[PDB]
Amino acid sequence: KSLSLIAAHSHITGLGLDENLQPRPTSEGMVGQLQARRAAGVILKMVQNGTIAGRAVLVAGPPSTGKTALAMGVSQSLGKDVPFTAIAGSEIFSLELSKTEALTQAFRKSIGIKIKEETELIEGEVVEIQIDRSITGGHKQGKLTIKTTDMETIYELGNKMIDGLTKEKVLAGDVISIDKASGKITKLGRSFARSRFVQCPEGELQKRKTVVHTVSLHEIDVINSRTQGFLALFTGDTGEIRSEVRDQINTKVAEWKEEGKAEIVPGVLFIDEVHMLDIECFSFINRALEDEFAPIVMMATNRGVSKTRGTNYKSPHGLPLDLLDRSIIITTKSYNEQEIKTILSIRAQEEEVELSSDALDLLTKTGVETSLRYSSNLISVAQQIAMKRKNNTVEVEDVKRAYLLFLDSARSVKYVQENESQYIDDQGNVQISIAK
Amino acid sequence: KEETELIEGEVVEIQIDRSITGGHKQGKLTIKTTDMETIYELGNKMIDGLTKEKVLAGDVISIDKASGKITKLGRSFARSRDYDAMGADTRFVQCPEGELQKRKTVVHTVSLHEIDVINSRTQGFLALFTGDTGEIRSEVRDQINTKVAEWKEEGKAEIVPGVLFIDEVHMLDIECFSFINRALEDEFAPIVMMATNRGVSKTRGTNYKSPHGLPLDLLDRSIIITTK
Amino acid sequence: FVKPRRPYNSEGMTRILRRYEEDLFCTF
Amino acid sequence: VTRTAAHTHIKGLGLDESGVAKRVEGGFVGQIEAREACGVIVDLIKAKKMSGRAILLAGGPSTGKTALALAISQELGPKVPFCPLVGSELYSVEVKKTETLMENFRRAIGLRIKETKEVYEGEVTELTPEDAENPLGGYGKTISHVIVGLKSAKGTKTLRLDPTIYESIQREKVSIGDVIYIEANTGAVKRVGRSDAYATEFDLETEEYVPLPKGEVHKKKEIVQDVTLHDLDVANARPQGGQDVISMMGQLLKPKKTEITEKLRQEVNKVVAKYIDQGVAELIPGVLFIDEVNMLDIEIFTYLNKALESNIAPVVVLASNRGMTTVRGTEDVISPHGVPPDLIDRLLIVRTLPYDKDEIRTIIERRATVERLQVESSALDLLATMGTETSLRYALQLLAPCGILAQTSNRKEIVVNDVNEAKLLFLDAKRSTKILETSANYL
Amino acid sequence: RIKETKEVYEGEVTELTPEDAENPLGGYGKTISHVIVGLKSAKGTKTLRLDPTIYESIQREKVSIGDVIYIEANTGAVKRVGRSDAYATEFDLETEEYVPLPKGEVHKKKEIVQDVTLHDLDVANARPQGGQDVISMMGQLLKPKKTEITEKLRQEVNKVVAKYIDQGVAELIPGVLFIDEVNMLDIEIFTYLNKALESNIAPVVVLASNRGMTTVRGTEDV
Amino acid sequence: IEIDVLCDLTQRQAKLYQVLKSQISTNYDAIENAATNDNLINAVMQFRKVCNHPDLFERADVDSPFSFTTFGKTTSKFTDLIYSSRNPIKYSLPRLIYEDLILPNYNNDVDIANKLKNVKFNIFNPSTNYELCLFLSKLTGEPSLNEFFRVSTTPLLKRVIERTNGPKNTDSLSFKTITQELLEVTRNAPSEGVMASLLNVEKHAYEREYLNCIQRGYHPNVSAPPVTIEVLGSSHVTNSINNELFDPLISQALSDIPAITQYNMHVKKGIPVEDFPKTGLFPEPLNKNFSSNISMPSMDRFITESAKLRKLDELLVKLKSEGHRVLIYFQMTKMMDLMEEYLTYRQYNHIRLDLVHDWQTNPEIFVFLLSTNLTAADTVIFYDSDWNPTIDSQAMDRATRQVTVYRLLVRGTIEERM
Ligand SMILES: Nc1ncnc2c1ncn2[C@@H]1O[C@H](COP(=O)(O)OP(=O)(O)O)[C@@H](O)[C@H]1O
Ligand SMILES: Nc1ncnc2c1ncn2[C@@H]1O[C@H](COP(=O)(O)OP(=O)(O)O)[C@@H](O)[C@H]1O
Repeated sequence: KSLSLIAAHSHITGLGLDENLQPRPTSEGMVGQLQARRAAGVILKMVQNGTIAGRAVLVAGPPSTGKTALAMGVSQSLGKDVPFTAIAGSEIFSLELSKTEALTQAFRKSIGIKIKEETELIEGEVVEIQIDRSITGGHKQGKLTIKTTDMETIYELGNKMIDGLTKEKVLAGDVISIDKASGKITKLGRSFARSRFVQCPEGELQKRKTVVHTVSLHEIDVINSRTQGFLALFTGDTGEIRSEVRDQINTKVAEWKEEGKAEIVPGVLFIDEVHMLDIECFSFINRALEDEFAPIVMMATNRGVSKTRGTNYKSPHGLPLDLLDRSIIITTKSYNEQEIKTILSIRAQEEEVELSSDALDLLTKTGVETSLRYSSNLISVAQQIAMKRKNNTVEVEDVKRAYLLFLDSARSVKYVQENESQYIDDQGNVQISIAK
Repeated sequence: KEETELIEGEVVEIQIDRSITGGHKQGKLTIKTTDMETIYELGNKMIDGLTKEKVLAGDVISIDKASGKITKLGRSFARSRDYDAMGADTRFVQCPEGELQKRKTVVHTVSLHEIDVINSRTQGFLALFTGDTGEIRSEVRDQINTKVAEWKEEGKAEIVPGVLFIDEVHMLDIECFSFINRALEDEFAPIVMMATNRGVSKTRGTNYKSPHGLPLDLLDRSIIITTK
Repeated sequence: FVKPRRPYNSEGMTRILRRYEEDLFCTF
Repeated sequence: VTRTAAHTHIKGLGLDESGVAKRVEGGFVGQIEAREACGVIVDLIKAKKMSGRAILLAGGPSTGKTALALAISQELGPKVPFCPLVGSELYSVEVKKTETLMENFRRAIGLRIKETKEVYEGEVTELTPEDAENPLGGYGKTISHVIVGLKSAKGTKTLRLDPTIYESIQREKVSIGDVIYIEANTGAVKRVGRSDAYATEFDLETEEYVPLPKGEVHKKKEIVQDVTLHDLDVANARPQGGQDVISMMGQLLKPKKTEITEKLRQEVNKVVAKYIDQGVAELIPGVLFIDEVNMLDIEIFTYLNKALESNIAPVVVLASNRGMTTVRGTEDVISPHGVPPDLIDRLLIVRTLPYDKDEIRTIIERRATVERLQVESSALDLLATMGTETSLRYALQLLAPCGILAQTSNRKEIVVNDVNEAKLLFLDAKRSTKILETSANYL
Repeated sequence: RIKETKEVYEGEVTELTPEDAENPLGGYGKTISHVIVGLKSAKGTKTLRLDPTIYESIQREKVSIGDVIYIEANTGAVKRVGRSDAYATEFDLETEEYVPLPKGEVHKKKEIVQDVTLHDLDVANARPQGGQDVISMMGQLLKPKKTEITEKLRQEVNKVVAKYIDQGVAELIPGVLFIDEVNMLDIEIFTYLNKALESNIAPVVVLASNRGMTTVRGTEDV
Repeated sequence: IEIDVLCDLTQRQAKLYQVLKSQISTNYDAIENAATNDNLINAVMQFRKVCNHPDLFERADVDSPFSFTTFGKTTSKFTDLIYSSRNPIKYSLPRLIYEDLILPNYNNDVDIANKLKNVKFNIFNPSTNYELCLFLSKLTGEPSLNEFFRVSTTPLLKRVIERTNGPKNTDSLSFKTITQELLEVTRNAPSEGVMASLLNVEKHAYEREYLNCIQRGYHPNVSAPPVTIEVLGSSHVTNSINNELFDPLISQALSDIPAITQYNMHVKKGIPVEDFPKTGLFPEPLNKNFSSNISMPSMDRFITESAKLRKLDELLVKLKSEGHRVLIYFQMTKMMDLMEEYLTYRQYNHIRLDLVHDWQTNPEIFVFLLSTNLTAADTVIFYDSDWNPTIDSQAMDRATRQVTVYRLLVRGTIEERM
């Protein structure tokens, strides 16, 4: 289930918070940023209450300060059965959708409908099967014996049951699940009978089971549109769906909530690097946030007063002032030495690397000096140098060897800046020959 | 390298069996030379090539098995009772004598691009002429590279490299040059000849001036022939 | 020994015969 | 005898068991620290625990970055999927560059599955269909069942078929006396050829003649296949292989690139995880290599920043030869090697160094001995002075005209005079530029 | 310029009798030995002996007595031109094409000179011929989007065209391609004109312009 | 007379060689030292196995795409074979969306709006727009005025499937172009005509380049059926899905009817051929090799895939022409039944497994297989050659005329160091 090697945010299991929304110094893989974690907990409670809609927040700060860490903490704290869409700023620039249509699809993918239905099922272990044919073979008669750990029974089979059991061949000792109303029968496995392997089912053979479904508004939008079927949810060619089916889906969902057959579960849309959208996308975002079915939008950006895309002026955070007028801004701060060493110790624990105290202090010093991500990349690559000399713990010599072998930004710029005749410049001028 | 068989002789009896609709076609053909006379079995393409270019009894035809080509050489029987439906004036040829079935080895050359277009989709031979081969995937080209080397190892096929000539190469983007600089290092790469009648001018796609309109990375891996 | 030929089954099918002296066409 | 092109004298990094690089091993000369860093990267890839790791090969031109990437791919072996790429490959006219980048990312992850196939095979003996009671009722097909009799080596089985398998059987144009191959996983039918039990010299379709298959008619055999995740995504996005009419018409349509949604990728990942959990499939992460990373746009870098945070991303290797270069798609962002600073923080830069005179001389020695050419000592010293004076590559690719001019004089040895004629016939960039400056009308 | 000699057999159908064989084969019915078809035209009447395979073409195109037909000599392949004018008042209400009885003899030899251009040959050889596949008729029922015709098809067209000139059958007539206001052309089209003017099959091209010392489009200094 | 024969590595053998080189952490110096000395022995038998024959380390089998299916498999007088291939990916849809958006009932207006938008307000309806129908009938020449309303309301695949070549009246605004005029001449035209040969470039390029004898080079890696949609508790969903996937008109159009069945329709039931469901719409593939994605193991790649076996096949022709009796020396038994398979394919006289008596009395036997006094033996061949004199000396001591020993070696492996 959900295969993964090691992620860069794999230690963040959620927001470390109390019952009074207070951030602990070290909980759930998150350390530091107390006010930002408290604000994200307030936003989490805003999502979990579900009584308000279409509020946009902004996470702005210096790079490598844990904005994506905060977004992953909120996403893990939401848990399952709540929609969470995470897109980047370059994803909406499509060749077969418009930008407003892609933003609309991302908006409607973040809100879902919870529908509870019950289906009666039969699941047990097959004991013995008789298939009887007549002289001409026109009529087929059959008997099936199926049991659980608590009962045993014999069923008289009709013709379509016989054709459904002859197809996808079921033998004795096979554990199967039978849906009567749809005719679909699935083989669960084989029973533990030496004389895959699944145990025998228990309880009553005929169970009424309740399954809770969650379907987004974009799925019903795709199915309700007659131009393309449900296979466009996987192939990805929806192709500029009209607004009329959206209005019908809105009215149908409203009357379903009014009747009580279905509930609305709103979610979070996370936009990462929001500064690289055009001003048309921003203008669409201003007027898409006052709809009743609009999720809570999270944007993360790290720029200063820079040029907004598609314009010729400069704006704070790369966003226009009317977009920033409808936003509440959470600001993240840079880290200290203790927080950097705690982050590096947590990354050591997640990467199964045993570190000495002096190696950890050297990593902390070179992380304060250059970058946190540089140390978090060096810690995993020092373990292979340690394993080349056949010892388990990573010592100082391995970290110094990794620091010598792999450079960082500042040393690379320093090495380039007095060797620029060997590199291609802005004018395409380079010197290849060693002499002259 | 391909191995084929040639069959030539007079036609004695053509039997063609077809369905009511006309899809399934099968039959037998009795061909005959001076010394031998055998009866063969026909297929759908055989009957299709027999129906067009109408063959009757007494005509002399040549059959190529590997190409599926039917050529009528003429007529020899000179049938008296002819129904006057056509104005055929077929030539009077002699009786072929000797072996009915002769084996020969033929050689034909195909390009690599034609193999990728043929193996790309179901009707690629149409797209070879219409030019509708839109962005063939890389896994295809890997599999044709493997099979071409395998055909080299069996002795069936060999690679004859050629020359790619690009006139007015300075009318190219810088991404084309960046692709050429790494596509020249492949195993299946021809010898590329480029021609330029330009001095130090603007390189397309950027905002600097370069010799011959080409960046220095492309000029690094090129020997230059000058003209006077 | 001589290997036997493949069996030929043409049932419920038409026939076109083109011999030296006459040409036939059997139809259902 | 063999065919060579600017490479294939490189057989690997050529390290020791402790990771220390020798001076001349595997066709490599020099670049010791770069080779040691690449060996540590090979060990990290072989560890198979890390995702989204990015290194960068920074240096001047003609320093051996593509050679080092080829050494990485040769050291890892053919089992690990290696996906070479240029920066200009991502600009496609059918789909956006973001989906092309994610297609390459999912193409760089391998998989190895052992698959069980249910196979019916044999020689067709009896082929008899049965008719329906009402064929012009429209609903339901013309036939009801088709009886097929198959025989093998010591075995004979009679099958009763539903019509849908018989449509495939008819589409392969089988007859009585043919050897067929039916698999039950997808209903695909393969027709092998005519049986050898009948006469083989009375045909006109140049068909092969196979004997009867061994074993029973009904088998279960194990097949080990090697696929990528991108093959699963493409096969699920454009479904071909079923016997329904949608997959039947999916083969006849012209193929195109669509935007694969994240739902299909998540479901493919879930099915692959279930395959791995049963001990059937194993996961082989690979290497994605991008040549000329300065040609990428700012949008592609910004999508790389989020694509490297995924949990299934492979190890990505970039190469660049740029100093302080403005990033494409921007007007003022001056950054090292043309790579924006948001990607540099997630990068481990490996620096390549320029060569020397003796290294140029011995590199020309390996390139001459891999091209089956023998040169003299004085001509070799002349070529080394050429490599220091003009270019390493100009000295490298001047060997073949020297060999041609040696062969046309009925000699085997390359002498100084052949190198002088190679000077007189072929020029380099500097002499051509000097001709261009002192020219009347852009000569 | 292509010249061709056509042999035809046209006129009103007088009789249509599939003649049976002397010894019919078992398991079959109405084994045709030959087909007797009588023709009627203006100042001409001729009965014909036909191949037995022409009966399938008679049955396919629904040819009855009184219809006027058009028989190609070598290919067979009869076709219904229409119904004769003498049967126009046969029924009260009938949706049937009525056409005049053709003039001249039933049998004639006519030399037909036909004029086509090379682009017509290219677009006719490029599209797939009349078949039973879904793709051909589906493309016939859709929007005819143009495609980049490859140089291989043009090369084979030139090869077969030269082969039929050297037999003395066909004749090549070059013409004039006149482009006026060539100031609007981009420099890429100028370079492709430079490439294309060196071809062997190229006609004469006439250009017109009304500019003086102006920059070429696509360049900022020329 | 002692000579050795060198062979070059194949592509497959080089690939398993590179896999074995990269797998055991590149201790090639230790591998060479262990070969020079003679669990590195278990390492070097794998290299010797790869250098001997690739089918011993990994047997070649049927090359087919990976089947991304969950079908009904057997966990082991006729046997039923029913198509049951599904897709592992399941899309779950609640019953409420289906029953309240797609199926008509009393509380929705699906059928009312469908009729309102398709029949009452259609502009091709002759009951309300007769002038437009008459205008279009003058324009096109359709004999029926309901043709446009029928064309506009049925799907495209249904339109192309049942399209009939009905006649059109001459008095209309549309006649035939020049290209179609050239087209209708060459429908059944034979060769050697100028107009037929000028319109048949593609078939000439087909038979000029011998395209009906070329081989397939690409097959896809994964083949999958369409994604299954699951709705629990509804038979209408199953009926609609089975009707959409297996529509009888499109399925019957892409295949053909058997000939004896057509004889039963036309003669034994009196059904005319115009009332037949029309068939033969599938496009014919390029070769017979291009009709499938399954490639059989051929008995030609087995010879070429081993360099020693290919060189032995090349060498055996000369000893067959000169009439010799050759000894093959082995070390293992997997190569014993491999050479039994190869010699039964080549149909050569070889021993079945006394040996000395059969060797002396019978001279018809060609090749004798032995694993580690024969006076009339002329040629001994060391396939998997070993350089220990205590076995080689008794090998040529065990077996009048001139005696030549042949050793087959592979370039660029342990045998060149050996
Ligand atoms: N408070 C924190 N707790 C745990 N990890 C953190 C914290 N802040 C930053 N990190 C780590 O720093 C690394 C890089 O930070 P990131 O969030 O990518 O920077 P940015 O916010 O600029 O995107 C991530 O792997 C993240 O886990
Ligand atoms: N260490 C080396 N040993 C042998 N040959 C080398 C070495 N480094 C570079 N070369 C040769 O020099 C050429 C440099 O090409 P390449 O590496 O593609 O350019 P760059 O160095 O700019 O990446 C290659 O063809 C390679 O054969």
